[PDB]
Amino acid sequence: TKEQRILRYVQQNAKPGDPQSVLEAIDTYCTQKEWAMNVGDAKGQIMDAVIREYSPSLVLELGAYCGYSAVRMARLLQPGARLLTMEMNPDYAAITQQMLNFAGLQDKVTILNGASQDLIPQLKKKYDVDTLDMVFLDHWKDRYLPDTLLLEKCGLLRKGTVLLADNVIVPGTPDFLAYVRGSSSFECTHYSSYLEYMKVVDGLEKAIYQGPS
Ligand SMILES: Nc1ncnc2c1ncn2[C@@H]1O[C@H](C[C@@H](N)CC[C@H](N)C(=O)O)[C@@H](O)[C@H]1O
Ligand SMILES: Cc1ccc(C(=O)c2cc(O)c(O)c([N+](=O)[O-])c2)cc1
Ligand SMILES: [Mg+2]
Repeated sequence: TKEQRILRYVQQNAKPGDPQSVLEAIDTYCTQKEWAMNVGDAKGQIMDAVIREYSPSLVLELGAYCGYSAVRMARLLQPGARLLTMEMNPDYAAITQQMLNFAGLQDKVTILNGASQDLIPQLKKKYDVDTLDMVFLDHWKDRYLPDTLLLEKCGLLRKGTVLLADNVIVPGTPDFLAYVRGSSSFECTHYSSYLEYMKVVDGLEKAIYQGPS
């Protein structure tokens, strides 16, 4: 699989325990060989900036894929900070674990195998989560708005919870974007960038939760 290819390429070309080289090898391969839906370096640098700004103790990632953004975020996590990541594809999830294992980041991260819509309502229950400091939305684009409503519904957001959504321009999340921008429950900021491994304009939206009406 494409994802085996990427994992193996990292195992051979990256340095173990070094999250940077992991990222850089993942990027080199997808730039030069096989495009992959990693958030990539350009948008990733904006993620980095947002993570460094808010120093979340608990991040929820929707869509882990090969672990590129999990590695990207986890390396910036403070001591004791936890990243939780949801990945419904068991193959992808096994790849993500291997990547995070290789990055020495496996202790900061918990991989949840399942659909976000299924896993979100059990977060407090099974995973000892009160509320989320930060959420990275990067799974199927039709799930951004529904999983936001679900996260809100399940009491997983607090005042100042940061939602950071990838691909709000391409492939695009128009309903989500319309919703957070229009709602008083969310203060939004758009970060214009580029689709990973091409000249297509894409962006990240930061949507900070304000609490209910
Ligand atoms: N509803 C869902 N629940 C959990 N995982 C999902 C869901 N929909 C899509 N996914 C996974 O989300 C991933 C989407 C990727 N763009 C994630 C990339 C990853 N955030 C990265 O930049 O490294 C795929 O690997 C999907 O299998
Ligand atoms: C068939 C197809 C079409 C468009 C893309 C695509 O561009 C893309 C980019 C992402 O950052 C991303 O997160 C996802 N995703 O999870 O669906 C898709 C990728 C594949
Ligand atoms: Mg994406």
